Amino acid sequence: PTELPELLKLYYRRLFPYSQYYRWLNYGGVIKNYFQHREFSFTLKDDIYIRYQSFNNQSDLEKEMQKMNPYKIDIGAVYSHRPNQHNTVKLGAFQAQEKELVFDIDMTDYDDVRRCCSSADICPKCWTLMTMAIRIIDRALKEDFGFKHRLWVYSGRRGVHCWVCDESVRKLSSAVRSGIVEYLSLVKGGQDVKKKVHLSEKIHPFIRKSINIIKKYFEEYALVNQDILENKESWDKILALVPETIHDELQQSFQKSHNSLQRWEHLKKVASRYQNNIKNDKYGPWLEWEIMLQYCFPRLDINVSKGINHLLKSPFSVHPKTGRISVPIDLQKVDQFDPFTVPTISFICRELDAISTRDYKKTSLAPYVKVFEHFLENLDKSRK
Ligand SMILES: Nc1ncnc2c1ncn2[C@@H]1O[C@H](COP(=O)(O)OP(=O)(O)OP(=O)(O)O)[C@@H](O)[C@@H]1O
Ligand SMILES: [Mn+2]
Ligand SMILES: [Zn+2]
Repeated sequence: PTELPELLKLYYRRLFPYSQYYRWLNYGGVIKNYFQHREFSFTLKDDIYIRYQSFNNQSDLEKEMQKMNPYKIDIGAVYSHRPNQHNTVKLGAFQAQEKELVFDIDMTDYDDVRRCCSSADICPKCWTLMTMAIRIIDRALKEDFGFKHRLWVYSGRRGVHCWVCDESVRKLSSAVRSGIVEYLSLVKGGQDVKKKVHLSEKIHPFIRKSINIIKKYFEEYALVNQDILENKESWDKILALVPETIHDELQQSFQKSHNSLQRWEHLKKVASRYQNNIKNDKYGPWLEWEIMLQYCFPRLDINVSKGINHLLKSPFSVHPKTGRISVPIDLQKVDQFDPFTVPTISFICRELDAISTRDYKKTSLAPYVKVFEHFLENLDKSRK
């Protein structure tokens, strides 16, 4: 904590990838005042922050960042005027106009289905949730919606962010954004609700494909690492998600079995023989899927995404509570992403001057900048 000022000064002077950052938020300079009308919000010492900050170009941003040395950096929306001049504008005229479509996934939202961590804690046993969350959401954005430019970022403590930056996506309204969220959402209800997933008879392709993703991980994550069917205290939470008329049949089988794998197979067979609708003789795995979805499907903080003017932490900003750097995630190596090897600001400041040019390529931050650059090159191609 007390070390942050001098470390931040070195970080913002020799390590922050300014050229790549400007390339991103300038979007080729094709539109006028697109970067000049962008809100940045800097958090300083003592939880003090300033909103409606904007800059004229890359140089002006470098000088202001090296002058303020903010603990945290938030990106806002592109406004109708210079945010830093918003007080000169007549009331009602200053309006948010465009912003990337953003998603924020917090591991805390899985506390009800996590047996290893709680609150802002994370560990390798439960990080697979984020692995599934990236694969499920990113597929839907890419394949179902046609979005081509998606930057996934480690938030620095307990989850991940996604920046969808296609120029028409940046123009979407709040209504369409919330509609996209609704399309993507399946786990609904707070701690009040016991069963948070309910499927229809007809399965929409989105649901099928997400389930097929979860099936690739469910054994190692849920039945081994989490051991969701370890004892009665654990498998009673799953029995709370199925009808009561099959509790007894499962209770016995679980006690006769010895581990979660066997008990899960019993659950699948029993659930597939349960008769939902007495009119027809139709049976299926709806319950099986509802359980898997309730334990593995992305839980999206809905309000982050519907608001055009919502602030989100900038990539390559530091998390002031962990010292970690918000780094992009290599989509080609999503399963191998290890949040516990993400460098802290102290670590890369050490690597810079550690004896065995003086920039980020001399540290462990480089490969993450390469991920960011591949993202930027795809954007450049889309413009040509
Ligand atoms: N006080 C605040 N005012 C305005 N925006 C705020 C804010 N505190 C946070 N935000 C914005 O919400 C994003 C998500 O919050 P959180 O999930 O707690 O932080 P994070 O950046 O995702 O990092 P983690 O702790 O989740 O890993 C913030 O990024 C943004 O500032
Ligand atoms: Mn978050
Ligand atoms: Zn954990």
